[PDB]
Amino acid sequence: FIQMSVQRIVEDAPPIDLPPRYLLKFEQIYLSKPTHWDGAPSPMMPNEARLRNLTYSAPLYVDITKTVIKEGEEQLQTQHQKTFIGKIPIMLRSTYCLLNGLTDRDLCELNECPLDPGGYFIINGSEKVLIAQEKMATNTVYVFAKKDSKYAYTGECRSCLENSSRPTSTIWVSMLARIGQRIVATLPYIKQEVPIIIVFRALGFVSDRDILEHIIYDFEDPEMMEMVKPSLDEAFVIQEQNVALNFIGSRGAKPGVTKEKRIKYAKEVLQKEMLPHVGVSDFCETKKAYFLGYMVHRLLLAALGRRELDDRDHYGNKRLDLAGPLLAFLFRGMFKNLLKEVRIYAQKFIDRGKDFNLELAIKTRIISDGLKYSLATGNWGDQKKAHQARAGVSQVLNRLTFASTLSHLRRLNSPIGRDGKLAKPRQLHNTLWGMVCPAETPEGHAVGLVKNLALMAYISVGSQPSPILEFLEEWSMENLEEISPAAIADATKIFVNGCWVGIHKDPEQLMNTLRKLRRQMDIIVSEVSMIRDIREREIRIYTDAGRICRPLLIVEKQKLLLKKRHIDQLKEREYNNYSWQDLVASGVVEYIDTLEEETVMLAMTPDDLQEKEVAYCSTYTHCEIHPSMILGVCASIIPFPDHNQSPRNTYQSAMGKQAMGVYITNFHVRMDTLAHVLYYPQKPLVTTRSMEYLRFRELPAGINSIVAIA
Amino acid sequence: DPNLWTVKCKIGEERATAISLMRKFIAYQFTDTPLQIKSVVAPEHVKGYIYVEAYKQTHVKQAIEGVGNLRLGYWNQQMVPIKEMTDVLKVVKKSWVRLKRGIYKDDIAQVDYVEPSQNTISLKMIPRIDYDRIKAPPQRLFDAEKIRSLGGDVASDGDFLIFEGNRYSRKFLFKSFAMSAVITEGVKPTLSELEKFR
Amino acid sequence: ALETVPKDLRHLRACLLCSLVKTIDQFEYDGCDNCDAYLQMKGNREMVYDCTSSSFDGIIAMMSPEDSWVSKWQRVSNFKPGVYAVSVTGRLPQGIVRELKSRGVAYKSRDTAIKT
Amino acid sequence: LRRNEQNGAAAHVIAEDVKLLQFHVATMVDNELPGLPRAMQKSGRPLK
RNA sequence: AAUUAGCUCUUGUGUU
Ligand SMILES: [Zn+2]
Repeated sequence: FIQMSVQRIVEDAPPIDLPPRYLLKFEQIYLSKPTHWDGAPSPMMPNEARLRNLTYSAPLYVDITKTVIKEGEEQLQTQHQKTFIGKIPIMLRSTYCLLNGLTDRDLCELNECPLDPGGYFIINGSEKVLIAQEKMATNTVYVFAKKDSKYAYTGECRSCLENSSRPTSTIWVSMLARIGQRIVATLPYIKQEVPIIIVFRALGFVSDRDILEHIIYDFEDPEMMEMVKPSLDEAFVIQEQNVALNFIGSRGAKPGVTKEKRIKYAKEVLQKEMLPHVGVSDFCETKKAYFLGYMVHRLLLAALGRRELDDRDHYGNKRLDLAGPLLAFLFRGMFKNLLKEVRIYAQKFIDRGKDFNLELAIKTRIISDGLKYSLATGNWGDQKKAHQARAGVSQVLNRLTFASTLSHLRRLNSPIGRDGKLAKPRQLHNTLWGMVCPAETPEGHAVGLVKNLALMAYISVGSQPSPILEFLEEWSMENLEEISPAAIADATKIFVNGCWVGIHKDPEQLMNTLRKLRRQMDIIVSEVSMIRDIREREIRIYTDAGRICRPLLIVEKQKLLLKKRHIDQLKEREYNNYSWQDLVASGVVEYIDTLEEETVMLAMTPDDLQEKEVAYCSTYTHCEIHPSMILGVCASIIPFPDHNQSPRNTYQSAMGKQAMGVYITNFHVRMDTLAHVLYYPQKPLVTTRSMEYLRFRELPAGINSIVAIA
Repeated sequence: DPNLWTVKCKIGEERATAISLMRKFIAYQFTDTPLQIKSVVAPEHVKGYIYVEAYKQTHVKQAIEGVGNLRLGYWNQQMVPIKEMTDVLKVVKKSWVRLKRGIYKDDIAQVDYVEPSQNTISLKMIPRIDYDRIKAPPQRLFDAEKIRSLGGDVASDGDFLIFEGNRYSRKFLFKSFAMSAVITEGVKPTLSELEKFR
Repeated sequence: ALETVPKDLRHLRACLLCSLVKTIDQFEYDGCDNCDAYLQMKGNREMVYDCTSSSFDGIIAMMSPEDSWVSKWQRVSNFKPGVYAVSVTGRLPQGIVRELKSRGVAYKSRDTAIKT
Repeated sequence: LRRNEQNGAAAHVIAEDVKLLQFHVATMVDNELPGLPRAMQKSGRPLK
């Protein structure tokens, strides 16, 4: 977030221009280490901020280029370097934290515990943590059949291009149940729906054959055309583009009384609001029409029963927003408000014709105080209308025991409203294997809606999809704009981040090449996930952030890529420079996400499930590292957890966060409220191997006591 | 007769808006976009909107473009009754006065001397001051010795005094204030003010 | 006709014969656009004080006197366009009224204000 | 409203004043009014 | 003898 997203937001904001005018362009943000001042700048230690109720934040500086242009060509590009904008709090132990890469001796000299995991902010001297919020994945077509409405099926598709100030737009294509099967479209920003044929005509495809080509790719099984026939029929009066534009604009949020206003309104909402991810450029109908036709095709396939409906609880369809995306969400609106305030000040000050000093125009209070408030109270949004958005995103860190602190930093929150009669989101889905602990969850009213990451689970940070695009295009991939629609049927579709791009003829070699590239981590980073569906010729490639994945050992035919050489080199580590990253670069382990897990074959253990016995599968592709990695932090301290009843494991996961014990080594300097600490904590006589990495042998909570059951 | 419309305007800056529209028309009748607005009316006490006489609402929307004061009324305008037009042009309407501004708002002042210059009138008031003790107040008798002991900005002429705020006092402030800063009709003091000053 | 427009909002006054709103400074510097041929406002200050007063109510930004009912109501249909006062309380001097009556102009008060 | 109708009696701003008075009186005894703006102070929170 | 509203977390009921 700090490295890339702030710069991306500040450059993405449109230039502010307004009796001459100015330019006032922003670029090249500068960020420094946190400092505190009738004083001079000087660094603040996190302990000092925690003790003095300060805010562990750092100033932000941006480069401004102002150019006043008037008659006679008298313009000067005056550049203000490193102008103060506001303070941003810093996650502890980050790249811009003062406690970055320091040895344990330095941390002890700074009264900072070397065992402190970091990963939390300090607002007003209080430790705040961000719960990772899950949501439905964007830029993807989802079909759910609802029995509570008139819609037999509905192909919902949420969309957002890239961290844009425009709120995400949803496309609904719904088929009525009941002639019959009136397929209609619910255009966003429009109060009323509209039949799909009208929209397709509005895009500029008067040729009916072209419309069915974009809807149907086959012409010898007439079921898709049988169902689209009535839908073709209701839109029988509309043939020209202009009348379709009028029909659409007659239902807009500002319905123009005159015909030309309706045409302009409908054209703008079609070319700027509908399907932003595929493109909102000068013209993109050549691919927007194909994407809409693909959505209609999936809806028809769902109606035909040829493809089962998507599952809302399948974690391949969910994305986890961490601190980064949430802070970007705040910063977008915050920068917009700052720009609005500066524009208003300029408007007031230029009517008199005088030249304004932009140093007085920029208010630090808009960026710093708003961010501080939203991160402190947890109300994630504008302070004036915070109740509209969610609450409890930012919570107080729980320094009761070390296990509780660790479990509070790896927490996932479902935004499903509480006190809801629904029970399906609360259940433990099958896809939550190796991704979320199956035993650690609150037992209160939020049971099943608050979860914890597994031990080996990782969350994708995201990457730019362009290099994949160039590598794919330089192969036999044929772009969507120059392919005959007759070739779509006997080929496989290609999707990148949900955007339908191009087409391919030989998918096996393509998948092998992409897998080899990801193993060699040359062009395809390890976070990218590639899936290929067999029944439906589709290949989906995902690079966006928020996808949850886990490492897995790779099997070529029946034996692991891992051999005694790797184990030896990894045993003498911290003497040589062999590490986990080197194990990844060798192509022995691979990060598999929950969507790609659907199309793989796991072996529980190498020796037991890969030798020669009665032939069960014999075609394994991946092997689990260790099965006991499916548990979370709190659940992995239970000895022999597979001998207990599952609710007992849940209760132990809950009560492990209440156990008295030494919650941190430097408890003598922290002026925390409600600190409990035991005199004689003891290392458990019987332990799991997993709790070796939880530092439980270094900060235990409990005593070994001679218990008699009588 | 052309219709009349309400166009929302910023409160407190209604007078300048009519002048701005008139200047726009005078600047633009020669141009290719003359203002097809007929007239602009601003009542003395009606705030928040301005009357616009024009044939149609489209004329109003075209004419009020680019004016900051009429942004709220730029999109939407309301139907004014015809039978209201007349009432639009109907406007209704040793002494004692009360000041309007300053720290002496709604305070009784006895008109001592009426200066013939018709700029300021001399008025007798009860000091609403704290004698510069807390600030760095009710009506109470003027204490000359207190303000002489506290010192500060003070000049003494026996029973006359000049102190902070360019305030003149004698025996009771005797200060000049404009007739536009006081109300010369409808004070009607009671017997308590007579003692103080069916 | 930008000459009729007042340059500011200080010490504005209304003509007792035309309801013309103008600053006293512009009354001395320029004078009434319709009483110049009858009273010659330009070149003096005391006669301007006598002819025009600063007590006025309401402002009307008139620009189309030939296509407006307000001009007909306010008897300013035939006068030059400009900002006009709604109701003005006051009376012209007896000598000035007699001179205007002699020069073929009938003095009609602009006091349309309601007296209780 | 009383001071405006005492002298002004504009008969048009009177309609707005009585509408606003109706809105405030209604919100004083029922805040969650269907399809109407909520009565909020300078805090973003609806009143009680 | 010194206030309130909101939010968050947590405790008991999870038995056959
Ligand atoms: Zn005149």
